[PDB]
Amino acid sequence: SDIQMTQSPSSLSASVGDRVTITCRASQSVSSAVAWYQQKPGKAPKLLIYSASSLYSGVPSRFSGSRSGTDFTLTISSLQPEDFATYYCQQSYSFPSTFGQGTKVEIKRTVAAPSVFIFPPSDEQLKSGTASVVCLLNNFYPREAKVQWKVDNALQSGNSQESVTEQDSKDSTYSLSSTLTLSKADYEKHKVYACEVTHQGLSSPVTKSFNRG
Amino acid sequence: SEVQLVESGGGLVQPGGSLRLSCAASGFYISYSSIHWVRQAPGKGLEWVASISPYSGSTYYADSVKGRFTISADTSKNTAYLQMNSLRAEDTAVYYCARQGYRRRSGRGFDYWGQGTLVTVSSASTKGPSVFPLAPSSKSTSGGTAALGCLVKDYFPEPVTVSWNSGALTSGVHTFPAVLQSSGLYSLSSVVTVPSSSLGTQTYICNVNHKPSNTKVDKKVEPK
RNA sequence: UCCAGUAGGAACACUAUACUACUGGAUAAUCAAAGACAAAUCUGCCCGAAGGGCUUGAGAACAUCGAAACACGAUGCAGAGGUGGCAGCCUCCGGUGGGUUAAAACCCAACGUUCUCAACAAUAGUGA
Ligand SMILES: [Cl-]
Ligand SMILES: [Mg+2]
Ligand SMILES: [Mg+2]
Ligand SMILES: [Mg+2]
Ligand SMILES: [Mg+2]
Ligand SMILES: [Mg+2]
Ligand SMILES: [Mg+2]
Ligand SMILES: [Mg+2]
Ligand SMILES: [Mg+2]
Ligand SMILES: [Mg+2]
Ligand SMILES: [Mg+2]
Ligand SMILES: [Mg+2]
Ligand SMILES: [Mg+2]
Ligand SMILES: [Mg+2]
Ligand SMILES: [Mg+2]
Ligand SMILES: [Mg+2]
Ligand SMILES: [Mg+2]
Ligand SMILES: [Mg+2]
Repeated sequence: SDIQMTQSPSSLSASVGDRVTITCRASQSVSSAVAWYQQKPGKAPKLLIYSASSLYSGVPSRFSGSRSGTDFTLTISSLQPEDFATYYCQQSYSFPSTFGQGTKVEIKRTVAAPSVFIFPPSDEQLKSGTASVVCLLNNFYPREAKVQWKVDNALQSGNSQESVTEQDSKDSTYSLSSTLTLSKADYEKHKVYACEVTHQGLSSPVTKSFNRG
Repeated sequence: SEVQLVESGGGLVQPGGSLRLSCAASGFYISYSSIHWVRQAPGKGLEWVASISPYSGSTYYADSVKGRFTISADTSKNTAYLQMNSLRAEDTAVYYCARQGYRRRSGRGFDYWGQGTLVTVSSASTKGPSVFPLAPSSKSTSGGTAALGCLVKDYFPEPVTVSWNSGALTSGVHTFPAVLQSSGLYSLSSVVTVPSSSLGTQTYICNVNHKPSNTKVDKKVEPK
């Protein structure tokens, strides 16, 4: 029915100077009705390429687009500091229109394992009625990481969320927080709380944990 | 240049409720372009939602929004509107209007975009945040360094600002993006790392602002 | 209407004449620009008694353009050879993107109106 645009990769890290390539595959012929856009956190997207390979006026010539069949790729001869951003392919051959998932171009840097800290719920928050357990992965790279919660060695599931910082303008690292949420009842029952971190930086999963009281 | 798009009409609305965005267009005759609305949910990709065609005034919508929304344009006012009915939290997002370039100049590319309006679709009420300390235990410590910070839970709407010691402490401070809980309210925590030695001598206090509720808290984080 | 340059001139080729198109001009019709059927006769299946369209004209789709994805209007101006049809492959031409650059010289890539109908495919000369 509706045409699909499969962009890839979802993320991608490069250094200044690098020649970067983003690809987007249409689920069926789109002729050349494809455009590319740049977007930066909390700001309107900007047109780069139109009609598949035409460079939009005003845009730097290092940017380009090409079409092989139903595959469309956007290139950057020589990555510049302003280019770290996210990019989207879009098809306008048929309605409804569709954008690719997006490709985040990030800054490359040497691997860094996360430090791992764990915070138990405060007595205050306990008096309140709910309990939050916080697990902090700090200053690490690359981004792909994996936090699992286990209480009394049971694998927690769908009862915790996490959030991630932007690359640090300082050391280009990420910091990530995972929060586990229990009812004061659930919490008061079990004794040992732990998160297991799996990161490329660690030669084996790290387990940071504590016991109520 | 002189071409410009400025949307408005976004705000807070209960689910099932209704809201109408407008896109005031200056710098060109709206009636010779094709206008589109495109939305971006918090931490998601761009999603094309609807469009209007010059001359014919044909209309086009996306499956996910077909039937509940209607796009249109007032030549007189050189403006485009999006009527949004039967809103659902699912619909929360930033809404941009964008115009299609001239065939000759930019093919079918969207050459000009609005700054975007924010449409928040919640049935929760404005609440100041609770602020709990994340005490620097022996299980939040590595090397000569120990992490600490305060949890900012259950508040609405965004945003919330956080600082440490009035703002004299900024080195190694990470404040995480808010996270929409299933309770319906928000949550986030700010953390910082510091020399283990200083823990006994130095004070740490996280200043928490929340304009939407004229709330202002300052919890002192401290080893339990 | 005419002149010139060029490309065509349409059942196998070639030339001349008619006739066609683009470009510039006006009987002193300039100087120009432009100029794709070069090479090669490929692969698989199906059909005919015999396979070979740089021709027009009309209807559909589709495309380009008109501030224009549909609707409305105008235009079909670039695709070519490999002999009918379908599919594939090689080459040429074209603009486009990339590479290498003094340079589209050369390299890479995808991409380029089809179908249906009717009429016309000449007169002549020379030849497979
Ligand atoms: Cl286009
Ligand atoms: Mg339970
Ligand atoms: Mg003549
Ligand atoms: Mg001839
Ligand atoms: Mg003339
Ligand atoms: Mg030949
Ligand atoms: Mg036979
Ligand atoms: Mg022939
Ligand atoms: Mg059409
Ligand atoms: Mg007009
Ligand atoms: Mg051919
Ligand atoms: Mg043939
Ligand atoms: Mg054959
Ligand atoms: Mg064929
Ligand atoms: Mg070529
Ligand atoms: Mg080039
Ligand atoms: Mg071809
Ligand atoms: Mg054509």
